[PDB]
Amino acid sequence: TVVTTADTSQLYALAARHGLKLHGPLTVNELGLDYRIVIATVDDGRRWVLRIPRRAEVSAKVEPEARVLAMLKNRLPFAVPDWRVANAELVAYPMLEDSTAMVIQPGSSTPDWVVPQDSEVFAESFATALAALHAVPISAAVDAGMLIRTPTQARQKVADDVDRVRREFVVNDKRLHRWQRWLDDDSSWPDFSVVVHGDLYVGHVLIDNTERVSGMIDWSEARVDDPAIDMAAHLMVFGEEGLAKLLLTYEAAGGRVWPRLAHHIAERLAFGAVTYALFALDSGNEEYLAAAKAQLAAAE
Ligand SMILES: CC[C@H]1OC(=O)[C@H](C)[C@@H](O[C@H]2C[C@@](C)(OC)[C@@H](O)[C@H](C)O2)[C@H](C)[C@@H](O[C@@H]2O[C@H](C)C[C@H](N(C)C)[C@H]2O)[C@](C)(O)C[C@@H](C)C(=O)[C@H](C)[C@@H](O)[C@]1(C)O
Ligand SMILES: Nc1nc2c(ncn2[C@@H]2O[C@H](CO)[C@@H](O)[C@H]2O)c(=O)[nH]1
Repeated sequence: TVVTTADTSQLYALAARHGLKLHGPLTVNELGLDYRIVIATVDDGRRWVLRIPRRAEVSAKVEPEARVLAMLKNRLPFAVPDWRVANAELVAYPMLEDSTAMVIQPGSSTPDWVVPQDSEVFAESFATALAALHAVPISAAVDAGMLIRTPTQARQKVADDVDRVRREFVVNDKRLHRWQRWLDDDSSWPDFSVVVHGDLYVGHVLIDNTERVSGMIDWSEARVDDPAIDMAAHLMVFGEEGLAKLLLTYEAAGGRVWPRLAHHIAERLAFGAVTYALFALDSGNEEYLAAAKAQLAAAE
């Protein structure tokens, strides 16, 4: 006998309760704070992703996300997870076998690989894919019960997040002033909202062998909100040059822009410190909290 991390008997029983018969290789990621993620082979010869909520508060999020994905399926020219099982104890979908646009070993802080800066096919297809997502009608989001933020509500959410961090943490004065100046800078903020992915970066984008965007995964943060939310990570990973190329093609593909969009994206990226700190706080994880506190106290 050999000790293995996966509990095959419990996983089999769980899947079988939802009409899936596990048979063959599987792999387990337990590093998620909210879900256990298993990639398992099923008797259809196919690999499936089992997204297993850990606790009642996580399970509560399954039904609304399922409605989002069901709405998005026909309205995007790329693949999203097809949640053929979606309930409080299990989400399961056939694996989208195309690679993520970055590869990282679980637990590692350094990727093995990220789609290259000079991949024009990736850059271009990510820009058009993003324009397509942001073109999903608001009416479809409303009909699917999505979280909707008007421009005023979008700005209020950012203000609320900043204020929550200010209450719970001690923040570098210049950082605080940056965020406040941003919140007060009317010209930075868009006069419309769009359907956003909400957690979009190379690790949640799938690409085919040619590096063309073919899918997006991990839609739990999707909502109607500020478009720049989905562009901050592109600026981090690909720099100002990558951002410039993105904005030209996004606009050419029909994406709605505004004159200070590039500036706003950079402020959104800086606001990632707030997002991280609140994630750390809500996680209860002391290592994440240690990192957040150190970042917040530090000068940018
Ligand atoms: C390049 C490759 C690296 O990716 C990033 O830099 C991108 C660009 C971050 O997004 C950036 C940009 C942005 C906008 O998110 C896309 C911003 O919100 C976050 C804070 O930082 C990611 C993804 C962050 O995750 C996000 O952290 C959120 C607190 C919660 C969110 N999710 C579970 C809800 C989650 O995905 C976060 C913190 O870096 C993940 C930890 C694990 C890492 O340190 C890992 C190792 C990363 O360094 C990375 C994978 O190697
Ligand atoms: N290539 C691929 N990776 C996935 C899929 N679903 C989940 N993942 C991986 O598992 C993580 C948690 O959902 C993701 O961030 C990816 O690394 C999928 O359908 N295709």
